Amino acid sequence: ASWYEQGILENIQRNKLLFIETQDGAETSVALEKYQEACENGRGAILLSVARGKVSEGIDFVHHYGRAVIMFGVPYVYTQSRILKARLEYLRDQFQIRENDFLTFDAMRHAAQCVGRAIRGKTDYGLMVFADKRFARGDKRGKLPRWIQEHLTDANLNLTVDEGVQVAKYFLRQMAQPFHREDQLGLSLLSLEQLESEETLKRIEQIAQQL
Amino acid sequence: RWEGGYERTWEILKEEHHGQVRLGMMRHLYVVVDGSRTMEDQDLKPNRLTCTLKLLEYFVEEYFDQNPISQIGIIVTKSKRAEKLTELSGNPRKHITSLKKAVDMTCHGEPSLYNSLSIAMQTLKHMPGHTSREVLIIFSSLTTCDPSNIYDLIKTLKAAKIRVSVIGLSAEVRVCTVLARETGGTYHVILDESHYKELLTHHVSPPPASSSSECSLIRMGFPQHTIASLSDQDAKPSFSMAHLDGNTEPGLTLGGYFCPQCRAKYCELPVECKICGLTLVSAPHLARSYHHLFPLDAFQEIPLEEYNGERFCYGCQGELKDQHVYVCAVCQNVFCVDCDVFVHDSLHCCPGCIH
Amino acid sequence: RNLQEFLGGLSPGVLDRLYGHPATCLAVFRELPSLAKNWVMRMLFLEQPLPQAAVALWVKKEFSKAQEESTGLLSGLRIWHTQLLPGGLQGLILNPIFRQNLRIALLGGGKAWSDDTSQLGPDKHARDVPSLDKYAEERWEVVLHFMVGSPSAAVSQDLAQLLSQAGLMKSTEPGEPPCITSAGFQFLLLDTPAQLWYFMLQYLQTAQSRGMDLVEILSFLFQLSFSTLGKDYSVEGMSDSLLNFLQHLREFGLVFQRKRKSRRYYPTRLAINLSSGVSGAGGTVHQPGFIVVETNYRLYAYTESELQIALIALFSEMLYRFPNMVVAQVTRESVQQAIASGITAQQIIHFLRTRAHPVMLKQTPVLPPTITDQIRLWELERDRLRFTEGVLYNQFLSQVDFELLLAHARELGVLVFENSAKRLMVVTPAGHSDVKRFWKRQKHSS
Amino acid sequence: ISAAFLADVRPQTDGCNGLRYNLTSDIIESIFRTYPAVKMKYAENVPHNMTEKEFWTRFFQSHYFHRDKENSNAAIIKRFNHHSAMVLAAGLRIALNLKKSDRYYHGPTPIQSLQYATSQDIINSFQSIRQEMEAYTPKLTQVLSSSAASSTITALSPGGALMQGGTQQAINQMVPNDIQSELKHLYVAVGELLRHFWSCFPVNTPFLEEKVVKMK
Amino acid sequence: DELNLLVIVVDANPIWWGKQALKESQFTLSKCIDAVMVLGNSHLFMNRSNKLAVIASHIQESRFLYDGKYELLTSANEVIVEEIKDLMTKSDIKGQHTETLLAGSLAKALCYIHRMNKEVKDNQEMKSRILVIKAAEDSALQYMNFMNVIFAAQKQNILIDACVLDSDSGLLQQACDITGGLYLKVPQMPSLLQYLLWVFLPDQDQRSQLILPPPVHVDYRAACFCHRNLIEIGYVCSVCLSIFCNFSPICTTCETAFKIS
Ligand SMILES: [Zn+2]
Ligand SMILES: [Zn+2]
Ligand SMILES: [Zn+2]
Ligand SMILES: [Zn+2]
Ligand SMILES: [Zn+2]
Repeated sequence: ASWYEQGILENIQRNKLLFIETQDGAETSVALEKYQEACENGRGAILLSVARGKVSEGIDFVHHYGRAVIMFGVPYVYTQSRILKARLEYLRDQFQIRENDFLTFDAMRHAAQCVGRAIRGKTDYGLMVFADKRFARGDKRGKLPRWIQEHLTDANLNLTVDEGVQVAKYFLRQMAQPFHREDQLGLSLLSLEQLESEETLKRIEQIAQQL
Repeated sequence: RWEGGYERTWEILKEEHHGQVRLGMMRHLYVVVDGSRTMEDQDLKPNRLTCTLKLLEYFVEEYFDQNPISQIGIIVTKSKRAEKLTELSGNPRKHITSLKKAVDMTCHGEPSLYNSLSIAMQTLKHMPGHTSREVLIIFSSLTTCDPSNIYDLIKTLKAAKIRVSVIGLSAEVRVCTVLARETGGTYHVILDESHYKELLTHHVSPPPASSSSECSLIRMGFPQHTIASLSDQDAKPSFSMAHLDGNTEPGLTLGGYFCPQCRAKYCELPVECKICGLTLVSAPHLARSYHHLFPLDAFQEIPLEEYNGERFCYGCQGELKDQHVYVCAVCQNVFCVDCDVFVHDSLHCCPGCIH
Repeated sequence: RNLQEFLGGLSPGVLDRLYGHPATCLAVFRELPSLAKNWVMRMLFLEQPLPQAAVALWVKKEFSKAQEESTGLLSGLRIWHTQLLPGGLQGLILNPIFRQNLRIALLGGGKAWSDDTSQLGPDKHARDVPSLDKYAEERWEVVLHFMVGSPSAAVSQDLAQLLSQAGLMKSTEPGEPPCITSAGFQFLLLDTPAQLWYFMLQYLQTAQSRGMDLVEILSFLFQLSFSTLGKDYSVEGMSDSLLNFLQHLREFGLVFQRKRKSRRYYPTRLAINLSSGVSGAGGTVHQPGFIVVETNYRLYAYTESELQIALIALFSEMLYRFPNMVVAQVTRESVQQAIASGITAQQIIHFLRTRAHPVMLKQTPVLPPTITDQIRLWELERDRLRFTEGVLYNQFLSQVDFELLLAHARELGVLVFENSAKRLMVVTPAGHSDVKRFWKRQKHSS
Repeated sequence: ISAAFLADVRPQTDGCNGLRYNLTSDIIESIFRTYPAVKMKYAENVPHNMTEKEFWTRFFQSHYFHRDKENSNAAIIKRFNHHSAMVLAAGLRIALNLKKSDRYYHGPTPIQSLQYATSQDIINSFQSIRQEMEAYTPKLTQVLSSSAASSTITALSPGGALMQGGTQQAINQMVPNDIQSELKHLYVAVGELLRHFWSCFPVNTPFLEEKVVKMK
Repeated sequence: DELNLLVIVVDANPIWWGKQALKESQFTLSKCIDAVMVLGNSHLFMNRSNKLAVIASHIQESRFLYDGKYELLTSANEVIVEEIKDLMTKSDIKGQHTETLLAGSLAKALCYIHRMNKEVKDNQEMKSRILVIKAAEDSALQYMNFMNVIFAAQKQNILIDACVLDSDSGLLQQACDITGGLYLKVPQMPSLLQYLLWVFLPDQDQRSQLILPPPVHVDYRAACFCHRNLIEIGYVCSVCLSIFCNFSPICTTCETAFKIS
């Protein structure tokens, strides 16, 4: 509503079509279908959902569907629910787990669920944006999946809008270049002969870590 | 709470040819250029429009240099409409003039890929099957408006055997990628001005001929430069047919080129005769693409220290001081970096092989 | 004045004598225009005169003016000459001596000017090209310091006599160093090749004063022009006048010679480019710019030689003198003082552009345009008052008489200013007598 | 169809109370395609119930255009989704191995006058020059002569053999400009007629015979 | 900053010059060498920035040739005389190859020009032109290589001037027409030097103002590969661009059948 009143959302609609989900799943499915059709019709379609909505639960994105995923802040659960408070108290009294730590873990799990569905393989590349200064916190940042946290370069930590746009342009241009599956051989893809190499087996063993 | 202390005292301290396969001997290339608001962006200095059109002029010059028997058409998509900026012809001067005029255009609206593709297909509908139909599209904006379903147009183009290649500017488009893959063309993304020039140079070379490509024995004529002397009684000045098409009064030339099939007079070659449809070409024009028939294979690179032989280049007699030495496969000569680059790029022939 | 301008004003005999030197012919051909070069090459083996119409038909109609310029230059230099071709035609034929010497130089034959100085073998005290260049710089630095008047520069008296004859420095009081005039200041503000060229032109204009053969000196200079830098040549084979001129050049630093009795001499790059004058040497690798100009009209010099310090102080107020830095300020007072001394604004601007620091070279303008414009305005301030002495005629009773007298004055070329509306005019005092006599005679005829 | 037909198109305010609508038909058609309700209202009201300008003023003043709190946010979201859905709905409504490469060695160039010399004696002649220029000295006088120079000048002189032909005649002034324009028109007409004639050729159907006869 | 380069290629075919010597004509190989050396000396004489490159075109290979007279000119003449004598005295006919390696010499000259241009500083522009003298007969097998050299020269925009002595060559005419160079056959060989000075010596800017003989008319007829006869209109192959006078179902060169239904 504030975007519409300010008029900024009008230019956003001018650039790409806008689709916003509602509480009714019947019309939400139609909106998602329209978004997918627009994305397959060459016209920009933008989806605005919640981390607890149906989109984050059972919707999967193809490479051309998960190009850009932006999380607006850490999705902390509404604390006014006494059920949540009682559960936090019980966990603290039975597992010595602080309520703030559990809330941060749940919010980071929801964020990773929302963003982790934008990649479908090596040939799939997508953009991840976290528009919040709170993610810069070490405790909050450390609660990210290892395969995602490892690629989280510190040079991208707490950027601005223009810097984020420039980095997105660079990443898109670099990753939109033509690529061959033969290049993946020996580095990220293994053939039948590469499996028999003992050095490859040692590298595979070093890849995984147990905790 | 950073006001507690701040000092910089410590800062003050002392310190790519394919196989021997059939290619595009006959080409009918159409260029699609975006004219949306995104062309005003300054990704390429000074803006996308000026650099893009300068590189387009360079591409046209190189394409006419390497493909004398090809055709160039220019289509500009602006305000969700398609405009045939330049007629499909082989004249480089007209194309350069049109591009220079379009340099000072206005970039507004959104691109209309569907309309431009439909217009190109309509123009290329009447073209013979043996001639290759090639489409180049410049896509600045990432969104386009189509009055109808584009997939039906994609199927129609696939049935029409038309090659479509798209060189995007911002990022990869899934729809454009699918269209290029189905049409047999290649999709590329611009990294910078140098990358754009490299992509244009790569696209200058004819694409390999597919299985569906036809093989017909086309008939062509090669008229001489008939020049009439006013001293002789057989001097008949006549206006050129091509010059008649312009609003300016054609120049009454004493001689020129006359069509052997219908005595049509033209002052420019290689230009296909408009009357009988005969393609009036010249012997150098045909031989201008012979280098594609026999590409120059890359020479073996052996460093100077590991090469115990002549210290002077075989091509320029220069002393071999480079860290790398290029040796031919056939005659096993010695070529420096400059000579090897020039031969592979321009000469396409080895002097020792000629000997 | 370029080389050809001085050559074109020479007598026919001097030109004919110079034509006997193949090196002189080579230099003359090199100094000709491209069309003139083509014409000379065409006529190199032509033993018959060429009709003028046939020569004129070679060039385009549009390039006739350029063709006429080349023809006039060739005629003035006496490279060719006109002959009464049989049948009334006026053929054009090259100078036989000039043509023969050109053929000798190009096709071969004749005799070498230098007798292969390798006969003496390698030089025991041979120098290096950088050393020769530095010595050439040092000698001219000494000459300039002496012109300034610093006691550190002591030169021969006859060298100062040349300057006195040149008019750069006038010896108003004998015994004391001469005071350098405005012409001397203009000479100092010129670039070093320009200074050398002007000095040599002045020497040539008074060459007959020393009893030195002009033809021999010019031919020797031309031979030195094509000489190889870092290579010695034979002193022997030259007249005593030529030996004295060579010693003078050694005093100038253009020629290196360890001892006056030495049989070897090394020409320098300055002497090589001396014949070309100011042009030709477009790639002069001079000293790096040490002068930095700031928007507050402040100059910072990374120099220590007193010559540049004096040059800067000629038109600026010195502020600080560091061991490796000199800080001065550009002021209107100093600029006006320099202008009163005879210094023009363009000389200062060109000199500052020559000494432009590499940091300032990064800017698209070499110097701040505002500073240059301020200097130009200061220069224009001095000549606001225009003084022109003359005689005023203002008592014209008839317009016809005024028009007639004005026409007569313009015929005489003595008119200074005219005012037809008020029937007023100004004439030169020298031409006043003639106009007065004409006016009186007109009344007498009336 | 672009979604900017509403946001970018605004009531233009001039200097002194001027409502420069600039109601181009292109924008009206886009609105009708996106909003069939507007077309229905126009059909049921214009020009009987209300004028077109009055209808546009009502639309500007209605809540339909000025959509601008949970109910308001839901209404805005529904309007945007409906607009997007309507826009989407209306958007639809061979390896080569040559045999004889020597043809490229001697291409369109016809058979030349390549003549082979005599038998081994030629080698002896090859020896002669080899012995002739083995002891060679440069020469200067023998290069050119005055007679040869005069002959070369005469050949290069205007009107000579080398100076082929000369000046020509101004054909432009000989033919009047009106006659030139008439000739251009006749050339264009004849060229078009002959292009139509040759278009039928080659004649593969009986209809082409009649068409060519009519063209003749 | 105007650097004018005049590359001279000399047809050093021993057969033609030996035949000419047998004819006992007034003009010999010595006169040709003297004329070439004089022309190069004049080219270097007209300006310091001018540069000269001389390459000898011989059947065996292409040879890079380069007292009151100028030191540099004398040194250049001595080097040229030494190189030509070394080539000719060691030029032994071993094989039936009679046509001179014209294409290889042109390629080497182009490589030398490219190397010089790379070595040329950005402060100066190096204008380049090539003059070639034709004495023996033309080469047919070098046609494709000659055309490739022509295209590269036109791409680099280098003038190519041809000086025919005895046998005309339409290939040289086409090269001069395309590259913009000058083609002319010298009728009097002893006068040849003047033809070099009067016509070929001036640069293209100088040639513009000077009035020069009109260029020779050049035709572009084609030979029909089935019989190598000149034709006006021919059937061009869409696969290998082979030209045939009569319609054929299968091309002889590319071995591809013409699928015309
Ligand atoms: Zn025709
Ligand atoms: Zn090389
Ligand atoms: Zn090779
Ligand atoms: Zn074929
Ligand atoms: Zn045939």
